[PDB]
Amino acid sequence: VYPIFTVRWLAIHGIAVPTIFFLGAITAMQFIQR
Amino acid sequence: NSDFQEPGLVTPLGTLLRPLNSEAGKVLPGWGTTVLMAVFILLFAAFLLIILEIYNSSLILDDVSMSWETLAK
Amino acid sequence: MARPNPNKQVVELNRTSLYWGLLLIFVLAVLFSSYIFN
Amino acid sequence: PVERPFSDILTSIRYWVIHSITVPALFIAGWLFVSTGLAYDVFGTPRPNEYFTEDRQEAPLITDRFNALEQVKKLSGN
Amino acid sequence: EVNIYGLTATALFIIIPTSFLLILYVKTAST
Amino acid sequence: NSSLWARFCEWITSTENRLYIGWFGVIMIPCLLTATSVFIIAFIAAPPVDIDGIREPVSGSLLYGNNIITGAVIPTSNAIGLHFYPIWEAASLDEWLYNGGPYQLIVCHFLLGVYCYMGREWELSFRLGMRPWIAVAYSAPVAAASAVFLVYPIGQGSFSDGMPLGISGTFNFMIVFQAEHNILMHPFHMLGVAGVFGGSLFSAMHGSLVTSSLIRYNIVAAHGYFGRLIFQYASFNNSRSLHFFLAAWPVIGIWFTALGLSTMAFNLNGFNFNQSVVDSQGRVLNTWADIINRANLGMEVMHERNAHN
Amino acid sequence: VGDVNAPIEYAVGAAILVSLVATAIIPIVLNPGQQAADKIFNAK
Amino acid sequence: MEALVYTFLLVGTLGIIFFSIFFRDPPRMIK
Amino acid sequence: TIAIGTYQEKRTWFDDADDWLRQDRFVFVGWSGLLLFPCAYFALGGWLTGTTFVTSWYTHGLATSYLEGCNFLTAAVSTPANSMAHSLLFVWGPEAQGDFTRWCQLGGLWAFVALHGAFGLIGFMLRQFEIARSVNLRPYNAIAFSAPIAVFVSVFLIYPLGQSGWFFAPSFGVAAIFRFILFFQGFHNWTLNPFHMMGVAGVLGAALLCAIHGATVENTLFEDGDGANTFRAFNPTQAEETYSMVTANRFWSQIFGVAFSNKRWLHFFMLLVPVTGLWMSAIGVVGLALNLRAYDFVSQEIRAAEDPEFETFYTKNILLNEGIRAWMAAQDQPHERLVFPEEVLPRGNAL
Amino acid sequence: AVTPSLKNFLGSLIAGATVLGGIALAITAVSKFDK
Amino acid sequence: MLTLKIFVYTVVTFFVCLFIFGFLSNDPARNPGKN
Ligand code: CLA
Ligand code: CLA
Ligand code: CLA
Ligand SMILES: C=Cc1c(C)c2cc3nc(c4c5[nH]c(cc6nc(cc1[nH]2)C(C)=C6CC)c(C)c5C(=O)[C@@H]4C(=O)OC)[C@@H](CCC(=O)OC/C=C(\C)CCC[C@H](C)CCC[C@H](C)CCCC(C)C)[C@@H]3C
Ligand SMILES: CC(C)=CCC/C(C)=C/CC/C(C)=C/CC/C(C)=C/CC/C(C)=C/CC/C(C)=C/CC/C(C)=C/CC/C(C)=C/CC/C(C)=C/CC1=CC(=O)C(C)=C(C)C1=O
Ligand SMILES: CCCCCCCCCCCCCCCC(=O)OC[C@H](COP(=O)(O)OC[C@@H](O)CO)OC(=O)CCCCCCCCCCCCCCC
Ligand SMILES: CCCCCCCCCCCCCCCC(=O)OC[C@H](COP(=O)(O)OC[C@@H](O)CO)OC(=O)CCCCCCCCCCCCCCC
Ligand SMILES: CCCCCCCCCCCCCCCC(=O)OC[C@H](COP(=O)(O)OC[C@@H](O)CO)OC(=O)CCCCCCCCCCCCCCC
Ligand SMILES: CC1=C(/C=C/C(C)=C/C=C/C(C)=C/C=C/C=C(C)/C=C/C=C(C)/C=C/C2=C(C)CCCC2(C)C)C(C)(C)CCC1
Ligand SMILES: CC1=C(C)C(=O)C(CC[C@](C)(O)CCC[C@H](C)CCC[C@H](C)CCCC(C)C)=C(C)C1=O
Ligand SMILES: [Fe+2]
Repeated sequence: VYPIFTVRWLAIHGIAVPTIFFLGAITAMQFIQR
Repeated sequence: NSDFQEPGLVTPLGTLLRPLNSEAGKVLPGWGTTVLMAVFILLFAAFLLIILEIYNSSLILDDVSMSWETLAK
Repeated sequence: MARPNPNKQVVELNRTSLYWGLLLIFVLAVLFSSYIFN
Repeated sequence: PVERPFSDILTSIRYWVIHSITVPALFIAGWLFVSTGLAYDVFGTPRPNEYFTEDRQEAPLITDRFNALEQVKKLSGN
Repeated sequence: EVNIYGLTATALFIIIPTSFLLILYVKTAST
Repeated sequence: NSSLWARFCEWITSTENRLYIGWFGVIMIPCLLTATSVFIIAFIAAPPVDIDGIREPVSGSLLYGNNIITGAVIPTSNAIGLHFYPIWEAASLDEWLYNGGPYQLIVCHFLLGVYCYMGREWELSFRLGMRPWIAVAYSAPVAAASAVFLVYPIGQGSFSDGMPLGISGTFNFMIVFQAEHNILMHPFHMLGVAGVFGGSLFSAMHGSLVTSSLIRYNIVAAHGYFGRLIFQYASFNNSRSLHFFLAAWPVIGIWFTALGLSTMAFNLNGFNFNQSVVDSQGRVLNTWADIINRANLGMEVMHERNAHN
Repeated sequence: VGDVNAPIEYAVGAAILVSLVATAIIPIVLNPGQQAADKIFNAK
Repeated sequence: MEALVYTFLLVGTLGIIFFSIFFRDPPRMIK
Repeated sequence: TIAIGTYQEKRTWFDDADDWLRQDRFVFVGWSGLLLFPCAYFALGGWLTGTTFVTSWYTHGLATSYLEGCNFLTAAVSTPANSMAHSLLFVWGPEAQGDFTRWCQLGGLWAFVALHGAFGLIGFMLRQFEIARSVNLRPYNAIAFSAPIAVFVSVFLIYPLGQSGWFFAPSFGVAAIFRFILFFQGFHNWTLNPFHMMGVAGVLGAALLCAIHGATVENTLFEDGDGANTFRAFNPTQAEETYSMVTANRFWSQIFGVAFSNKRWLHFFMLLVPVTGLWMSAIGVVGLALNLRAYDFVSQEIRAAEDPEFETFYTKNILLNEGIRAWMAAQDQPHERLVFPEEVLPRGNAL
Repeated sequence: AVTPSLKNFLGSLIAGATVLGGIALAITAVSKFDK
Repeated sequence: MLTLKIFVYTVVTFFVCLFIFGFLSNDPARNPGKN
């Protein structure tokens, strides 16, 4: 219950961080005049 | 059953070849010689990769030409 | 001619299996006959 | 050693303190990544005005294996 | 008689499996 | 109780027959029997039919040089359009054959037969004490068949647009849709494909788990396997919810694809992303949709005869 | 040419809305699974 | 010749279907 | 003699590694995890990155990316150009030479995704085997998955290996897959091949079995609950089955004519159908990879060519295939440098 | 002679060995910490 | 062919009348349940 940096933490963060990065990238792409 | 249903037929060739089929189930203690097997497997994998890249033109070597033209040596 | 082999069973094939096999072979023949004849 | 339930972290204070200041950083990092023009340079995607070069007026073609690097460098105009 | 080989192939494919299955069924039904 | 009508009612309603009949049975039996008889006869020895109405007959009978794959029963002529063309309306039997009446006969009788089969399912379910919701499941294929065979011709305006009763006819049918309406990009066809693939997946995997669990436990043993295989613990822990999900997925998929075909009958379209990407200066950059559109354009140009003699 | 029209004010405004809606619903979707896994575990 | 073969194959399939429908072994295993 | 049982020796690093890997946690790592997780993670990441940023301007002459203005249906990870015949397209290979930008431009991301994904499928199968062994169940899921892995291997590796190069393999996308399907319909007459017919029958029969079994089980439940809803009248620890086999058997024996009388046989049939269908489809595509296509029906072609006044749906299909090929090869294969004048393009007006 | 492609191939061999060694060290260290 | 028309009409009318008079002869109460 106390320890952190477990398998679950790594597994969730690995798919969480890039998801946010790409969401920001796509939201920014939306506002391009082409 | 007694001795797996009585003894079987005996032939000269059977008696000659019996020693090669006697020690069934014998094993060594511990892991024996698995590390050597691992090393040999790694070497074989490296060799397979080398040949695969040579035949796929991903590893161009000076001597090899990699075409039908090599038949005219 | 030496000794009866203890490992000797007999094959069994119920009627449903026979019907399935006949259906399979006939359906495959129906599908493939036109291609075989061209 | 019991993989604390998600409810415990959901009500924690340090979790929120970290994440509410961390996630926005990632979002802004992505926004600046695709806004500053770093994406085009990094991944080689041409800009809308770089598709057709002055001397080329059609889709490119590699037509070469062992010199593909120079071919692509020439076609892209870089 | 067109594509005699095709006719022979079809006849064999229809007969051999059918005969095998029927013989098996008659053999087992005696049990 | 002993009246002739009572005896007939008891015989029709009896559950001791090898095949249950019922009143839906009394309706469906002659319809389906006539349909199959005419279908076999027309498939074997039917003469040519002018589908396009431009005096270019299309042969589809076995006797006229055809196989199982290439044979079919050609739909009615374009001249008849959407009119009702029974056997006694044609001037002569030869003209009736030339125009393509047996397609109309088969489609009508078969549609009535399938609807009454739907009814008989519920009837027998009720006569036995079962719950009545198998007809709802059967409605999906019935809806799709009714769409393809009746609603598309009504929207287009002729029975020549129906699906020919064959294999190569079905392939030509599909190709003509992909040429005209761009079905592949319609969301409802995507849902139908998803339904079919998911049904196959679920059938295979349910069979695997159930067969593995059954040892000389049915749901409490394999659930441990599934929960740790692909995560997703405590999803379908109730044996009834799982089978309901199985029954629900493909049925909804097929309902949506049938509704999509019906909507295409009135010709809205599939999606259309042609020339959706343009750079500066107004030039057009090709996407995969443009290649699909080129294929569709070639298909449509090939299909149309235009110059008909 | 290919620059973003919108300013960074909307960038932060949308970051706040799409960053505190995903960091609080990722544990709510997994809670059933983590609660049932322990029940499955240590049993068989 | 091809037409006769096709008709025979179809008739055989239908006959097997009919026999399975009407002459099946009783399902006394579970009933 | 000196007999021995199992695990009667000193512990070793292998024992500690095995003990840690096979624990009970939210995620089961296992030995297969070391091969499954990295490969699958990289495959998914590569697909997303390619669909978001990378383009195919220099390979196919297309624009496929969100950064270029493409939807979820049109974006894809395009295959490498036809010039790169069968190079594995490593970043350090002679083509890329270590440049990441040029590596992405030439199209090595497709090979990256494909290889890592294939190894991910292998890892997933090994994971299923490991779980089954751990919980002591027969591994039928292994075969059920052996079907789709076979289909993937065939389509995505064996078909291109027989053709000119990777250029003709599927591109990871929706519109790309539609283009692939139309391409086979045009060039191979893939719809007329018996193997795709058998696969279609298998898939449709699998869906039919799923639907019918669900409907029958849910419509024959036993009365073991006062509530109007039958879902809460059950617990996982039940002793008997929740539905009456006899009633369903009689119902389907009086409606259709033949009905199951064995649960094991029924669920095994469910397992059997789709696997056989997909295996036959895989064999068909393997055959097609060598241009061994069922296209001719030579008798019909000869008869049609003899006299124009003999038309079947087969001839119309052949003409449609000709149209597809002629009208699509212009832009589908840029490396051929094809320019068909409008005079020669097939059209129905000229028949 | 050692062509550049061969040098790149040997570098790839070294990198793969490094990755495998890293994974092995990770599992060993974690197992030792937990047991 | 008027005779064929007459025959078809007669057969269809007979069967439809049989069906209608079938479902109207107290259908709901002939069930295995008791209520
Ligand atoms: C991966 C490829 C793929 C896949 C999986 C599908 C999948 C599907 N397509 Mg699509 N399609 C594709 C590619 C694909 N398509 C392409 C490339 C094209 C263009 C060439 C099309 C063009 C296309 C069209 C134009 C149509 C489909 C339809 C369908 C559906 C057919 C099954 C169905 O709904 O019938 C449901 C079941 C039936 C129709 C059968 C009814 C059975 C009756 C009621 C009983 C018959 C009794 C029988 C005679 C007696 C038997 C007794 C005994 C002998 C056994 C399904 C969702 C169809 C659809 O959506 O249906 C509305 C449709 O109309 N597709
Ligand atoms: C009624 C219409 C119909 C139907 C039902 C089918 C049925 C089928 N066709 Mg199609 N076809 C049709 C008409 C039809 N065809 C027509 C008219 C044409 C035009 C010629 C085609 C052209 C065509 C082609 C070109 C191909 C098929 C193929 C197939 C088979 C697909 C097998 C499969 O699921 O592989 C798909 C499954 C996989 C590849 C497995 C991959 C699974 C991975 C591991 C999952 C990855 C994880 C993922 C990221 C997780 C995310 C999940 C998320 C989506 C929820 C199947 C038998 C294919 C086939 O099987 O050939 C061998 C094929 O290549 N057909
Ligand atoms: C288990 C996980 C795993 C697996 C199975 C793979 C598998 C693969 N990767 Mg991936 N990769 C991984 C993890 C993994 N990778 C990780 C963690 C990273 C991030 C660092 C990457 C980053 C990555 C990139 C960037 C690329 C790949 C590529 C590849 C492919 C080429 C393999 C190759 O030649 O590499 C090297 C493989 C070996 C060296 C085999 C091991 C053999 C050892 C070294 C034997 C040593 C014995 C002895 C010392 C040798 C003696 C000979 C000589 C030295 C004297 C292959 C499909 C490439 C590809 O195909 O993409 C298109 C590519 O471009 N991968
Ligand atoms: C559209 C077809 C289709 C899809 C997408 C699919 C998907 C899936 N089926 C699985 C399982 C199964 N499928 C089964 C039978 C079948 N599955 C079928 C058809 C499909 N099955 C069919 C027809 C059958 C009948 C034989 C069984 C029996 C199982 C399972 O046991 C398993 C399960 O439990 O599911 C619940 C899962 C495997 C997880 C995985 O990839 O491991 C991890 C591996 C990964 C992630 C590597 C894959 C990398 C890929 C190849 C690279 C491309 C990735 C991109 C996202 C591609 C996008 C392409 C665009 C067009 C969108 C996954 C949810
Ligand atoms: C002149 C004439 C005659 C014209 C005909 C022209 C012509 C086109 C002829 C047809 C040609 C023809 C046969 C073509 C098909 C050829 C073809 C493609 C063959 C594929 C063969 C093949 C080997 C494919 C591989 C995949 C394969 C094995 C598929 C199997 C398909 C299959 C049989 C699916 C099952 C179908 C089916 C209806 C199942 C229902 C099962 C059922 C009754 C369950 C009910 C039920 C449910 C319960 O829940 C419980 C509890 C019980 C108890 C119970 O019972
Ligand atoms: C050169 C010498 C000759 C070589 C050829 C020899 C051929 C021998 C015969 C091989 C085939 C035998 C087949 C037996 C057939 C048979 O009896 O199977 C029975 C078997 C099930 O057996 P059970 O497990 O119930 O057996 C229990 C025991 O008590 C024995 O019955 O089913 C299968 O394993 C798969 C069978 C094939 C698949 C059947 C279903 C799918 C195909 C049907 C598709 C219909 C069309 C649908 C679409 C329209
Ligand atoms: C009014 C409605 C009239 C419907 C008439 C049509 C009914 C179709 C009857 C299919 C019989 C298939 C043979 C089963 C042979 C047989 O005896 O099976 C018996 C089998 C049940 O066997 P058991 O459960 O007793 O077996 C237990 C095992 O352990 C072995 O003992 O039935 C099934 O498994 C489901 C069968 C569905 C299979 C459907 C196949 C459909 C194929 C259609 C081909 C059409 C070709 C057309 C050519 C032009
Ligand atoms: C030890 C590696 C540590 C991680 C490095 C960073 C990884 C992320 C890479 C992102 C792309 C950036 C470009 C890198 C690519 C790059 O810049 O390479 C460059 C490097 C040296 O090339 P040069 O630039 O010196 O070549 C220039 C000219 O001389 C060429 O003719 O190539 C190598 O020696 C191999 C490097 C492998 C790097 C990938 C590591 C993974 C290897 C495969 C592992 C397989 C495991 C299988 C297990 C069974
Ligand atoms: C670079 C690279 C790499 C790696 C990579 C990776 C690992 C990646 C990852 C990536 C990732 C991991 C990504 C992710 C993404 C995600 C996304 C992109 C998402 C999206 C989502 C969405 C879009 C949603 C939507 C929705 C929802 C669901 C909610 C509401 C509704 C809607 C529908 C709106 C390496 C170095 C190895 C090699 C080379 C290449
Ligand atoms: C008790 C305890 C637990 C339960 C625990 O998880 C950890 C963390 C170990 C590690 C960081 O996960 C090590 C992960 C490294 C791993 C070996 C790398 C190869 C395997 C996978 C790539 C890991 C990621 C899998 C995930 C994506 C499901 C420690 C230190 C503990 O004391
Ligand atoms: Fe079931």
